[PDB]
Amino acid sequence: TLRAAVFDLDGVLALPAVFGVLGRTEEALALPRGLLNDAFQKGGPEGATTRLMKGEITLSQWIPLMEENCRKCSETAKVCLPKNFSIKEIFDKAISARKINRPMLQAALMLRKKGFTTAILTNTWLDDRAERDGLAQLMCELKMHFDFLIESCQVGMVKPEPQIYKFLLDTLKASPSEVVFLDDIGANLKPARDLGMVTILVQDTDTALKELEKVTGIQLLNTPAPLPTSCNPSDMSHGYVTVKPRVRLHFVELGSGPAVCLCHGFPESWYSWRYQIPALAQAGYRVLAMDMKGYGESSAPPEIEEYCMEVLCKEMVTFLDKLGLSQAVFIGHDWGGMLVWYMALFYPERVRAVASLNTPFIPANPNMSPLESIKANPVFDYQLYFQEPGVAEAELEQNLSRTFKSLFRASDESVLSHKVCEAGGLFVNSPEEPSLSRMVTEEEIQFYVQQFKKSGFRGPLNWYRNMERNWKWACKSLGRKILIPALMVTAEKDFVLVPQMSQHMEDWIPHLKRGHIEDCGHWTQMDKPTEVNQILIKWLDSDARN
Ligand SMILES: CC1(C)[C@@H](O[C@H]2O[C@H](CO)[C@@H](O)[C@H](O)[C@@H]2O)CC[C@]2(C)[C@H]3C(=O)C=C4[C@H]5C[C@@](C)(CNC(=O)NCC6CCOCC6)CC[C@]5(C)CC[C@@]4(C)[C@]3(C)CC[C@@H]12
Ligand SMILES: [Mg+2]
Repeated sequence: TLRAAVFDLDGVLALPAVFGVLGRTEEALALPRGLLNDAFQKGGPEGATTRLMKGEITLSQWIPLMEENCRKCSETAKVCLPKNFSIKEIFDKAISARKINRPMLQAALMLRKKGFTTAILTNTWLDDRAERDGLAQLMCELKMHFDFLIESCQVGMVKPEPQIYKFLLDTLKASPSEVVFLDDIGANLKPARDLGMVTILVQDTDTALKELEKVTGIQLLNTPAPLPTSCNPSDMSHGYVTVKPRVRLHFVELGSGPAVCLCHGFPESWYSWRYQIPALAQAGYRVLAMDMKGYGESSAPPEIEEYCMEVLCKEMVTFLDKLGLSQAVFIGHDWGGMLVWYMALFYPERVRAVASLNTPFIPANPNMSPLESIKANPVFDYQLYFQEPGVAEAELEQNLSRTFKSLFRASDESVLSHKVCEAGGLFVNSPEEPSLSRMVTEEEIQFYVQQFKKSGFRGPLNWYRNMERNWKWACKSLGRKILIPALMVTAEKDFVLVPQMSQHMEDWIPHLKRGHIEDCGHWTQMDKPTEVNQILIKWLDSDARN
C-alpha cells in the first residue's frame, strides 16, 4: 500500500540533533536541566522560535531573542548564567557538528530506486549567519536525493500544526494511507497518525530502519554499498566555447573551487565521468567534464591534422583562455590521458596538476617511428586497421548499439575475438546482439548511441591517424621533465594499457604519485567508480588544493 516516505531532517537524516545541543550545553555548563530547552520554546505559537520556524524572522534576528528568553528562564530558576555564554557560539558549533546520517540516506535512496516518492519535511529557519554556507552545502547534498524538500520557514507553517501535514499530502499527491513519515519528536507524529499515515519514532537509526523495512517490505538495513551518485544529462549545466572559427568545445560543469578538467578517451564521452562528476564537486572542486574534439556536442571537423596532439593541446589552452581560467587540474583516461601528459610537458603554467588513468607516459623514441613499432608488435594491429580513413568508420557506425555493447564490458565479459587487419575488422566473429554488461544499463548505452549519431567515428578515429606528426612534436620535449604534481593510476585487468608499461615513469616524473586498482578493466570509471573517486579525491586534496 505504501507509496511515499517522508524523513525529518534534524535527528533523522542529520546527526547529532542540533535541537539536542541544548541538553548537552546545560550539562557542560552546570545549568538547571531543561533551562535552555524552556528558553527555546518560551511562548509556544506566539513565541520567537515559532516566528523563526515560520519564516517571519531570520536566525540572526532570533539569536538576541533566545538570549533574552534564556535570561528570563534563569531568573525564575534563581540561577545566574556564565559570562561567555553565547547562543550564536552554541548554535554555530552545533550546526557545523551536524553531519549526514548515511545509513538513513541510503534507505531513502533505496526506496526512491524501488519507485517511492521521497521527501524531506523539517522545521528550519532562514539562515543569515556569517557561517550560513556550511548548512547551505549540507542541504544541497541532501536535496538532490529527494523528490521534494518542504522547509517550514519557506511555507509559513510548522510541525505539528496539521496544515503542514495537509500541505505535504497535496505535494505528494497521495492519500495518508500510502505515506510513511519518520521523525525524532513524537509530538510531530500524532497529527500524521491522526490522518492515518504510517509513523515511525526515530530514536536509533537501526531500529527505525527495521520498522521501515517491515512496513515497506523492502530490505534497507545492511544492504550492499550503493554505487556513487551518477549524472542525469538533462540535469547538468552544459557549456559551449568556440576555440576556433569552426571548432566549438562542449563541456559539462558542476561544483565550485579549483577547476578540474576531465578528458575521456576512445570512444567515449563526458558521460564516462558520470560517477566522478558529483563526487569531485562534492569534494570541493569545479568539475569541467569535456566532450573531446570529435565527440558528442563538440565540433568534429573531418581533416585528420585537426586531431594531432599539438592542435588538440593548443585548443585546450584556448579553452582555458576563453573561460578565464589561468590554470586547471587535468585528469585524462585512455587517449585523454595521453593528452594531459603532453599538456603538462608543453603548458606547465596552465596545469595545476595532472593525473592519468591507465595511460602511462612513454617518451618518444627519437630512432624508431611509431608506424614501425605498431608493425613490429602485431599486438597493435587494430591501430593499423584504424589508419585507412573510412574503413573502421563503416564497421563501428554500422550498428552503434552493438558497437558499445561489445566494447563497454568488464575484463571477465570480453565478447570480441585475434589479429584485426587480416580478419576483416573488429567484429568478425562477434555477437551481433551482445548481452548487456554488468557495468552499464541499456539506458546508459543508448546515451552513447545518441551522442555518436551526431558525427560518427571520423573525428574519434582521426585521433589515431597522426602517429608521425605527434612523434615529431613529442621529440621536442625529450629534454624536459614533468615536475608539477602528477598522479598515475593503473588497472590490473587492463589488457590494452597494462600496468607494467608505467614502471619507468619515475625517470621522467620524479615526484610522481601512484594509485592502483585491483580487478579493474580498461573502462576504469564505470568499472570501479568508488575506488577511482577515493584515489582522485585523496590526491586532489593533497596535491592540487595546496
Ligand atoms: C590481443 C588482445 C586480446 C590483448 O592480448 C592479450 O589478451 C589477453 C590478456 O589477458 C591474453 O589472452 C592474450 O594472450 C594477450 O595477453 C592485447 C590488447 C588487444 C589487442 C586490444 C587492444 O589493444 C585494444 C582494444 C580496444 C581499445 C580501445 C579501448 C581504445 N583504447 C586505446 O586504443 N588505448 C591505447 C591508446 C590510448 C593512449 O594513447 C595511445 C594509445 C577501443 C576499443 C578496442 C579497439 C576494442 C578491442 C581491444 C580491447 C583489443 C584490440 C582486443 C584484442 C586485445
Ligand atoms: Mg528533529
